[PDB]
Amino acid sequence: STPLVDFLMQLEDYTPTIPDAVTGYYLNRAGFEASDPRIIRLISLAAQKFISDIANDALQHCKMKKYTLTMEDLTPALSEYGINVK
Amino acid sequence: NYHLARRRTLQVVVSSLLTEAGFESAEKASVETLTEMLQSYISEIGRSAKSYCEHTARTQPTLSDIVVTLVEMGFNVDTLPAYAKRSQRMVIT
Ligand SMILES: [Cl-]
Repeated sequence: STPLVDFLMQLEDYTPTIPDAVTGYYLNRAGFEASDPRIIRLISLAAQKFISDIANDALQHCKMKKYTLTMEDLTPALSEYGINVK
Repeated sequence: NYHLARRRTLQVVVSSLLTEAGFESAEKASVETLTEMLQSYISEIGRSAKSYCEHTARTQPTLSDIVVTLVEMGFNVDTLPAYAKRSQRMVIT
């Protein structure tokens, strides 16, 4: 129970792989700004996971033939992130 | 310069994420693709969060606002807590 709010609280403890400054730069570039540094860290982790999910998707393809990420395996993992389909 | 520094930072981030995912190598094109997608996703969150928070009467964005923004974007927030615990172990080299 409450696994999410537990995560949100200790965001101040986590140090994401992406520096706060870098995430901040790209957010401030989209016109978004936040003083709570936990907001920056939340966004950093979400962005990281977004890429991790793609990497894992790619790996699953690579397992369909010690591991090299190729465009052959990465391309299919991008199917949801192309041109906007109506 | 600053753009170079950012690109290098994201390269290392992507490198770490690929290493954690179980890759030992990667085609340059694939690293470049994910570096681009990473910075663009952060910006997308920013636009979405901006759009969302402009509806609230509070000057300061809240963590709650951002969670809702991610949901609006179709991000599965339920899985983040588990992911965050692994990431903390992660190392850059
Ligand atoms: Cl840039």
